[PDB]
Amino acid sequence: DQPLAKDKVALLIGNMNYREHPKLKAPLVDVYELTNLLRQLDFKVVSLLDLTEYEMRNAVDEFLLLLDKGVYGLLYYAGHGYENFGNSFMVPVDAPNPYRSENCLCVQNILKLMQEKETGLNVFLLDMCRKRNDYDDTIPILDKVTANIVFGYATCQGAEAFEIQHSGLANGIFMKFLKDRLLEDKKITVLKCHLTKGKQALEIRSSLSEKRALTDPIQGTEYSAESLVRNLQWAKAHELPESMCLKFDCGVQIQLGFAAEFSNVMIIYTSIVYKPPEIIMCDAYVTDFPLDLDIDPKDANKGTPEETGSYLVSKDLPKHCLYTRLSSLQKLKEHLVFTVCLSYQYSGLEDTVEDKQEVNVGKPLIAKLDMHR
Ligand SMILES: C[C@@]1(C(F)(F)F)CN(C(=O)Nc2cnc(-n3nccn3)c(Cl)c2)c2cnc3cc(Cl)nn3c21
Ligand SMILES: [Ca+2]
Ligand SMILES: [Ca+2]
Ligand SMILES: [Ca+2]
Ligand SMILES: [Ca+2]
Ligand SMILES: [Ca+2]
Ligand SMILES: [Ca+2]
Ligand SMILES: [Ca+2]
Repeated sequence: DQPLAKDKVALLIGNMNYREHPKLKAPLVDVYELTNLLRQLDFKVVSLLDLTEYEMRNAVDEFLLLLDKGVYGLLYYAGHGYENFGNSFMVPVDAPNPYRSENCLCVQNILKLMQEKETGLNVFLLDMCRKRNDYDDTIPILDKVTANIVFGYATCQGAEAFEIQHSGLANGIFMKFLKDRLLEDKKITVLKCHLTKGKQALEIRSSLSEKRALTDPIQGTEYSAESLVRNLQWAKAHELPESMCLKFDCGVQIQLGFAAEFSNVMIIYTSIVYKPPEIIMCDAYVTDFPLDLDIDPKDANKGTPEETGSYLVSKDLPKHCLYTRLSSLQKLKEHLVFTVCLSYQYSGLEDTVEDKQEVNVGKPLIAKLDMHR
């Protein structure tokens, strides 16, 4: 018969800003573009950048809690990894140098937890940068039947070769794999990666009792409290604050708008939307962000979103603003309180008047979970 999904859930993790290890760049683009693909296939997606051990374990555990009988679950990791005695590990951004298994999340344990579910399809995809000389070890096989599983594991030896092979947009190995191997053609309307130098590997392994695809329909409910819970739990972790018109005392109106780039990355943007006739010149800027978010002012207040480090290009956002990228939202302890400043001059005068308003926007996106240490 036709295979159906009970639900479609996905978790995508991209680690880049490593403290004790060389920084990567590729994950950002590949997480974003895979998120966009899966979203069009009717997955609810969580997409997280730059996670610590604690954050990664909470994220993966709560993903595994969503896997139940019939559920289609996809997990993706990109960033540094390591291998020891058949066991592979995903390295968080706070990991010490050298790597230790206590600090890292083990791949095989996640694989064993996923196959202990009666899911309709498990997909686990790893796009690891390895250390240069970290090849696969000599092992016995000591310790994949009824579970439907697709396991994909890509490696490049060294950050150089990793970033080289991942150069380009749209060209992710697993995005290509999913589009070619896991999508049935006419069921959906969806909107070269040359082999580069160095040492690389790809392994793909599958065990399926019947044909399964990411395009398989969700078994739809009209009156399920479980469907409601599932949808609402995800959706309330993805609320943006509404656009604000900030009216200053002198009559200047600044509009403040918001965009989601990841579940833990929000773009904010400002524009003047009314200047009164008394005032000849004005400008506005944002400052005073919570220290937990770690905002560098040099990546704030920029006149294109591209300059903040965003994926979002000048076509994707309202034009003619100053843009600021607020990453690390999972670290927010209290409320995202910040300050919008206005500088203005009265008609004909050299005198610049400064003014400011404090904005509270609550706990946007994944910050709503309030799950910090
Ligand atoms: C239910 C959630 C939610 F995000 F939608 F609410 C919960 N969850 C999390 O990732 N949760 C999470 C918890 N704590 C932390 N954290 N931040 C600081 C300290 N601990 C972080 Cl980063 C993440 C996942 C993961 N994958 C999926 C896929 C779908 Cl669908 N939902 N989903 C979820
Ligand atoms: Ca649809
Ligand atoms: Ca530990
Ligand atoms: Ca090894
Ligand atoms: Ca790429
Ligand atoms: Ca019915
Ligand atoms: Ca708190
Ligand atoms: Ca003055």
